[PDB]
Amino acid sequence: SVVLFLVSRFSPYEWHDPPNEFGIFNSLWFSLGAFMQQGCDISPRSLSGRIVGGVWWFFTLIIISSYTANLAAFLTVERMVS
Amino acid sequence: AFMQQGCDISPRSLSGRIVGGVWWFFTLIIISSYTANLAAFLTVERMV
Amino acid sequence: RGVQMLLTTVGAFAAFSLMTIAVGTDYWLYSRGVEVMTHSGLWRTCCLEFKGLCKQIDHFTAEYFLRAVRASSIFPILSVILLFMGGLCIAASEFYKTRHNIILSAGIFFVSAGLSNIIGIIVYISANAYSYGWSFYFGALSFIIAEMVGVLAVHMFIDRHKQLRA
Amino acid sequence: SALSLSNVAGVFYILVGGLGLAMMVALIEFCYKSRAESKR
Repeated sequence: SVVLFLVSRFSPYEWHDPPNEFGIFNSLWFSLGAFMQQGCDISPRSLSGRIVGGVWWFFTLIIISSYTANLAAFLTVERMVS
Repeated sequence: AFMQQGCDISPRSLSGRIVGGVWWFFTLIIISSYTANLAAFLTVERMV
Repeated sequence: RGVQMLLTTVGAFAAFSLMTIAVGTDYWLYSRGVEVMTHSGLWRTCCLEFKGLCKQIDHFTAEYFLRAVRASSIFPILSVILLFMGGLCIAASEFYKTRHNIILSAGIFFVSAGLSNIIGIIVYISANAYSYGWSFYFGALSFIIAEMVGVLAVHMFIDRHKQLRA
Repeated sequence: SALSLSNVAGVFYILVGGLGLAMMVALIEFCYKSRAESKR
């Protein structure tokens, strides 16, 4: 969230009315909606903001798939035991 | 949100974003639990 | 503006001191080892219940690289250095009121210090792979404070350039 | 059985590397635009 806000808002040349909607509070919302994969309000448009978003998306995909897979492993193994 | 499908509108205030965000966490831990338990039931036929 | 600068300076000093204390002290992990309950930091392991004399941690291709990175503790030390540089940038910006890029430099330093702290935490936990002592949580609190101070410094940079716009 | 940080350390490394890359790209663009505005 901090890096997204930094790369989205720091440059005065982008401001020349904010250049985009990604303040720190909005960066914290975009980032949480992404982690939950239940987010659709505003999407970064600059190159660096899209780098941050895509890498966070990959992190989220891997982590959520890992959570589901390990929960399935726990439940299956406890059904196996006798 | 629960159906993991769409938004149309998103909360913008702090409290709404608090309500939305704890619903998003519930929707993700419940739907992962459902899928994991269905996989466990299909893999192992613990059979009475 | 003055209140924001005071918050930024105090937070910069707090994060730097927290990270320095965490790097210096030996309460990073409570575990069991040479066969006694001990607490270890990044450099020394000493027993709780000899009560106090320490050992240098025996820190020794991917595994070798991870062990070298852990042994040098390059990332927590780099975080300390970047926090110090951010504080120096804050002081220099106090000296030079017209150069707004010094505030931006300080913010970049603080955010980079937080990122280096994250890397160091991950490296430490992986190398360890018990309980975590107060030096670990001092480092974590240093990360949180560093990111907050970086956000606040970026806000000061944005506000100053907005003021030049008008 | 709870999968540990070593199981997903690489994705954390990729994430922090991408954050650093985005910071570098933004700063390079800012420096280029600063030089261009100095020229113009």
